[PDB]
Amino acid sequence: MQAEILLTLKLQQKLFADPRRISLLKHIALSGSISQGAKDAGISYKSAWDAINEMNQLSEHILVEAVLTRYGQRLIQLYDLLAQIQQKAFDVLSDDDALPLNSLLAAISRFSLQTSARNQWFGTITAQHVDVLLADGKTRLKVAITAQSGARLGLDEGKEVLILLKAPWVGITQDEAVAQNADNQLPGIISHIERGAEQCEVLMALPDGQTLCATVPVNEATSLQQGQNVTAYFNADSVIIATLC
Amino acid sequence: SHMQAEILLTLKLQQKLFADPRRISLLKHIALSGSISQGAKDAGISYKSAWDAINEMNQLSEHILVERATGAVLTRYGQRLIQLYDLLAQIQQKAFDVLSDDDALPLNSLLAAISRFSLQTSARNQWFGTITARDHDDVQQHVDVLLADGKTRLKVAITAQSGARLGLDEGKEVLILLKAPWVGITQDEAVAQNADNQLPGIISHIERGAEQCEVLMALPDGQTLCATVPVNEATSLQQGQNVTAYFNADSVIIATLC
Ligand code: NI
Repeated sequence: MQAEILLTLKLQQKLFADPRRISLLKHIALSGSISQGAKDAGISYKSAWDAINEMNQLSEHILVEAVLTRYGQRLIQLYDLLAQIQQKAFDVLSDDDALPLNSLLAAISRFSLQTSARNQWFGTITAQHVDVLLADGKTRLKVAITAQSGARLGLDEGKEVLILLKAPWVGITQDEAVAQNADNQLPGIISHIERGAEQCEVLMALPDGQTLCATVPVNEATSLQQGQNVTAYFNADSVIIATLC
Repeated sequence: SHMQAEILLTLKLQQKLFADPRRISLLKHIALSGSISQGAKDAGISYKSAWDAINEMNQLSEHILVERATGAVLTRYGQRLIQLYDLLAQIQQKAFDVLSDDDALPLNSLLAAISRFSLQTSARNQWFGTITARDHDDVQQHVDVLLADGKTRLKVAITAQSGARLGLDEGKEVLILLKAPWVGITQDEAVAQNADNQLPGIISHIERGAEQCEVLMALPDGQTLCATVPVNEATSLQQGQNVTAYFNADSVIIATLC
């Protein structure tokens, strides 16, 4: 379904920007002149001046110096942003199976935003740190974070969070006495071990479905076997937690 | 920081005008009033143009926006259209404030909009940048990142595989998520000269606490670096002090859209 968005900006109750003025600016950038610009954009020369002069006055910047100033370019960038996201916005709107729309930036960023952390899990703030319940419903974590960063992330009971944990920040132990003194403990079964000259990648099947990745010094992985039940452990302050609002 | 823009959006579907200010305003007054006719009158539009608008919006969207109360109410879709419109308008208003205030991120970038307006993380550093050419002919397991001045360079560790999957080719936009306690702050160049990454600067703000001192410095592109250093190790620091921030390449997590 063809779909588009048109934007008009008004300042002080008057007309500041509208597609025809943005097209005037872009034809000005292209042509290197106001008169050629107006012609390409389809308006009179005097009307191109009236628009540029009104824009300058209402915004209190200078938009055209012919070249555009920085302020002028970024005004076009603000239009280009809208045009970058419209099709995502229309797809969010037409999504008959979605729950109610809370945050359009969070909706368009839930499934596209990816990270380089090999462990990337979803959770909710359950009731200096916060506790997080993972999405398969049983696993709890403790995440070190001040009351104030918690406030800046919007950490309320139930807020969805993204939890990030590099593989080399994860310890792997077969000793319950080591694991029990860790902040976070995730029992699981080793499903793959890959031994290199300095490092060993461990993948572990967590009881509830996802696969945890740890990267440990090889000499610490010597007795480990695929099939074996072990415990992954990490400090509360190793985890990065993110929210989208 | 002054002057809020008034945002006027028009959505068009199938080459036709679908929703504009007047139509969204009609649907909110319908929701507020409980009826088409009181809602059209509150929105300042006649009864007939009100139903002409709703019949059109239904036909274009392939949904029903308004239905008789089981009195008129918005359906799920009528509510979703108003929500999406108003969130969209709010994103253009915040973008306008960015234009007015300035910053060095591109204002056309979606990742930069997410970073400014939606994403927050516990790491405290969340810098915008772009994948740039490796800075050595030899392949190493790291990407190079330029900050928004297109000049200040960082290295981040990652494998070719996770780099590939994330689409990390020249020009890809990423965020650098770097915990504050993993950032050093030094007045001694040699100390920092031993780390993968050094970012010179000036302390723009210092806060001291019993165990940790928080330091804030402007990166050369305007973005803000935050570091948390042991108060033992921060006793000689002060605002305006010229400083170098330093960190390992494997301390970073890269975020990017895929
Ligand atoms: Ni490099």
